[PDB]
Amino acid sequence: SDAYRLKYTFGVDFGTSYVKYGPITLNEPKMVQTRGLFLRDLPESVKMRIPPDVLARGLVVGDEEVRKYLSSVRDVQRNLKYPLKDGVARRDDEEAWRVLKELARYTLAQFPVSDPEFAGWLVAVALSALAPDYMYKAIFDIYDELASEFKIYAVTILPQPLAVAIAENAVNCVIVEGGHGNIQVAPISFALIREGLVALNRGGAEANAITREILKDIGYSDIAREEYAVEVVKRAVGLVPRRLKEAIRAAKSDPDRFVTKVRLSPVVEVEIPREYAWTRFLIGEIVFDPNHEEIKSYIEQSRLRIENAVIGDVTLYGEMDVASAIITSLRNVSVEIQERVASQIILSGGAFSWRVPPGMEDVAADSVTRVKIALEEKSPALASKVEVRLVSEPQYSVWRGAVIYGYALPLSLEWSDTTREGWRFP
Amino acid sequence: SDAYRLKYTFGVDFGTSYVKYGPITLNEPKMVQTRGLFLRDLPESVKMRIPPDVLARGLVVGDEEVRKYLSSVRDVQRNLKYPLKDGVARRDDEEAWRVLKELARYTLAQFPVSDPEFAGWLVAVALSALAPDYMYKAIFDIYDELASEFKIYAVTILPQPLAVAIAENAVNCVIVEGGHGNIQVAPISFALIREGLVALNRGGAEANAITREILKDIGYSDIAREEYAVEVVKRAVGLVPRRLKEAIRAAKSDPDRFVTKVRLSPVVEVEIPREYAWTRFLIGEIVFDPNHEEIKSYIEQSRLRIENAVIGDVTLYGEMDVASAIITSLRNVSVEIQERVASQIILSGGAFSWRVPPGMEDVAADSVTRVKIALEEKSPALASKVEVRLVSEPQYSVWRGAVIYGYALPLSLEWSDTTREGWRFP
Ligand SMILES: Nc1ncnc2c1ncn2[C@@H]1O[C@H](COP(=O)(O)OP(=O)(O)O)[C@@H](O)[C@H]1O
Ligand SMILES: Nc1ncnc2c1ncn2[C@@H]1O[C@H](COP(=O)(O)OP(=O)(O)O)[C@@H](O)[C@H]1O
Repeated sequence: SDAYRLKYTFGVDFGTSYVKYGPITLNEPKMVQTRGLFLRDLPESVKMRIPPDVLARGLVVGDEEVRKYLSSVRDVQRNLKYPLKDGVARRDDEEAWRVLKELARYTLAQFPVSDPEFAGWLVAVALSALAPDYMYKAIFDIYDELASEFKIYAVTILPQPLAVAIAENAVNCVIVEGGHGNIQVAPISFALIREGLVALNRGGAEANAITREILKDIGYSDIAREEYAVEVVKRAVGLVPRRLKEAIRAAKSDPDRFVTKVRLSPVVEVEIPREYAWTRFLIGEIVFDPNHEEIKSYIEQSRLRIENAVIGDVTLYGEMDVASAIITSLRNVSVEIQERVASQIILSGGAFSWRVPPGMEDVAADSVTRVKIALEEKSPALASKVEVRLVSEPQYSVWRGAVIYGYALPLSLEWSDTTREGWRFP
Repeated sequence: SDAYRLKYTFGVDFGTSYVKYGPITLNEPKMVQTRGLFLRDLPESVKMRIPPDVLARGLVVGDEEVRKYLSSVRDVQRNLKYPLKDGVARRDDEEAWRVLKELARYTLAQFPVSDPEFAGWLVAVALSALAPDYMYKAIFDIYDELASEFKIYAVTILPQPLAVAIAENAVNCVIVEGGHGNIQVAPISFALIREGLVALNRGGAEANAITREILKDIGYSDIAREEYAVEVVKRAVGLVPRRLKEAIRAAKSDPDRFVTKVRLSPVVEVEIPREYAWTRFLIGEIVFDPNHEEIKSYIEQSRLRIENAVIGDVTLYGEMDVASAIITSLRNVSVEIQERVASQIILSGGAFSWRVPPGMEDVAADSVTRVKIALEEKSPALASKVEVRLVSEPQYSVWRGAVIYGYALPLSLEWSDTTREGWRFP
């Protein structure tokens, strides 16, 4: 069937923090935290308050559903599982797999269908470029099981940045995509150029980790130790320099211009003091650069530090650059194609979503800008030739891609373990 | 008709790398690679990107049409096809003929005609001397078919080096003509003296493969593995010695005068180091004389080797000299005739296109010179009496050759099977 294919195509982007899902039909994707809450470490008179089915699996998942069992916990550090801390789930790590399985279930679960025609979903799934083969068969297995519980006609799985490309509708480009734990920057010429893939071991999270170590310095060590806390602080105070060293001065001589405060809870309000307005920039710049003495100051001894990690063959570089990285990405393609591929730089993901506060264009930069700056800094030659833009709706990009890709990808194509594309059926 | 014949005569040189094509009217022929892209192994939302018409044949050709589907598949070995790798298409090799047909169509396709009078092209085709009878019947069959899609009045097929004779307008001469895969050297006295035909089994391609192995030694193994890169390197750094050992010693003792760097893509730039500037000469000299311990060093163990191949009756000699081959050619004609056939040495093909870097005539040599030199080396006798020149525009010679030949070659002359000359009509 076909018209069918415009109602009943189902898209599911994973990655780190949220999991965007929903039918081809939504104007936007629903959005769900990428964590599970485990049920063992818990008082009993609230285990009865829990339906017997949900008690079955040691797992609860949901934006509101986990929201409201958070206060009565024993080990919130042991009982809260984040698989895909790094876009990748540790091969054998069982809880991590289980979370994903319920994450997979929950999402499908939100859209039951009354239509008598419905004869299954067409599920498309977006995983990190970083994602190894075992992880594909894993995700394949999950959806395989879940067709006992729901009508699933077919399932496939393209990479995340590929989806952005399909989503943008740009055949040739380099796609740099930052989410929570890392930025995968990946060149596309109709498919993922897998040797040109660079990953950075730093994402939306160092932006928190700098926020968190700033709040302690202002003197809010209370709020600091709560993640939900630092997120909205950072999301709301965070700034990106045009050049940082120039920005710092501009705010040290005119604090007033840059001071801010934001209400977290009707009771709570965080003000960034005249004393510290200038750290607002370390929040933003650290996605893009981490090479300034001022950012080096909080890695001195302070909390979760900046380093390289290794997943597949691939090494996510702790320090490098978005710039140095997009170049290194380019040097790793066919000499033939570097022209048409450096043509088009597309920024997607949460971690690039920064805005300039009205009246601050002076020295604050949005990410498209911060990046172009970085290129002219590095290669006036390239920069000139390059068109860098950011997607509208950075979170939902990888989604829209997944859904178009799921739409037309004809049903005759079977998944051939090694072609790395095509439908599976159960 | 006649003024007709100056508008609508169509020229088609084949051979190994490029196919020069175009109406008699163009100052230069169009140029198009002698390969095809086979469509089975591909991304499917990117064959939605192809005409279903061109999805018809498993084949695309086009200098740009192939260019932009090249990143869609890594290790292009099997998905890319060069028929006439050696100037001949392997007899039954089905895909090689398949390419040829679409190559044949493509070329014609580029010149649509609006004129009411047009009632057919007058097509002339250049093939290697080397080209067996089946291949003439085959190429004849091709154009026979496409006359259903295009207005084709008549067709005929002359040898490559004979076209150069006609193009040069030299009744009596030896034509040495070199492309990618081989140099054919063939004596002309109104006709091509078929017993005088010698082929060298090496062309502009060894100058690449010396480049390729030179590149690895400098330490650019990445770049070396792409054809498009090596070509551009070769073409840009390659040198022809006056005498090689005299040239090496000249660049070992003064590297600076011989170092060079060259921009491949706005990112990559390949420098030939102070250390190796002398290998630039191995690029040049290899077309002409693969007999030096230095060139023998890379045949030692290294990649695609220098050997004898065997086509029709003819053996393409791996190791021989353009000078020794020129002699041997001569020794196979009428003793009566050797005088004014050796009178005139004509140099054609891209493979001879070498230029000397301003201020290097000192020790570097263009191919006219390098050959002349090789003759006074071998027959001081011969040399003196001989005038050796290079065509201007060596790429496009064979082509003007074919158009003049197709121009005046009376239409009453039918293509007989054994006379090996005349028109077919379809
Ligand atoms: N304005 C903003 N500036 C910087 N980062 C942001 C902003 N808004 C949201 N984020 C980041 O969004 C991230 C989560 O987004 P998401 O697209 O789900 O990435 P992933 O799927 O890799 O977890 C968090 O790192 C948070 O830091
Ligand atoms: N400057 C140059 N020096 C030497 N060879 C060149 C140069 N430019 C192009 N070529 C050569 O042109 C050759 C192809 O010539 P072509 O006339 O198409 O022969 P064929 O048709 O037999 O392939 C390639 O070997 C390439 O090396």
